[PDB]
Amino acid sequence: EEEAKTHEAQIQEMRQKHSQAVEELAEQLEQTKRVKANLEKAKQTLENE
Amino acid sequence: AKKEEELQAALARVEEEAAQKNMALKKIRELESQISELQEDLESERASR
Amino acid sequence: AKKEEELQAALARVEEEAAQKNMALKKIRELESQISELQEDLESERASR
Repeated sequence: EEEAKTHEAQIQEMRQKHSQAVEELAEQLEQTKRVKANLEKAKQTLENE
Repeated sequence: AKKEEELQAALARVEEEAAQKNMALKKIRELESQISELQEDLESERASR
Repeated sequence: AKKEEELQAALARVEEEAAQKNMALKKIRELESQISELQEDLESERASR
């Protein structure tokens, strides 16, 4: 029971540590997508001027 | 001055709306984190049951 | 003439920000209901335990 509980805790840590790393990297990826939309509008406006 | 005055009001709305959006975005991330922790407790509680 | 286009762009930005902000409110309501439902499920599982 102690080994199963201790081993089960390792899987729980992976579901939070690895998930936090993916969430942190995913957050930066979404920020770049939003910046691309703003940069696209500047190209159409700058080209017209 | 009409368009300039109205432009300042429209720009201020974006800043005011951005402040509320920042709190809503932060609350969504905090609420999402609680859902992940609650889901782990449900799986752990269900598994223990 | 060019200033009129800037005023329309600022006004349109409020609609875009409002649309994204309005969508966050809908997701916040879903997380609130899910959190409440998760608490009831955890209480039932914990009570049954």
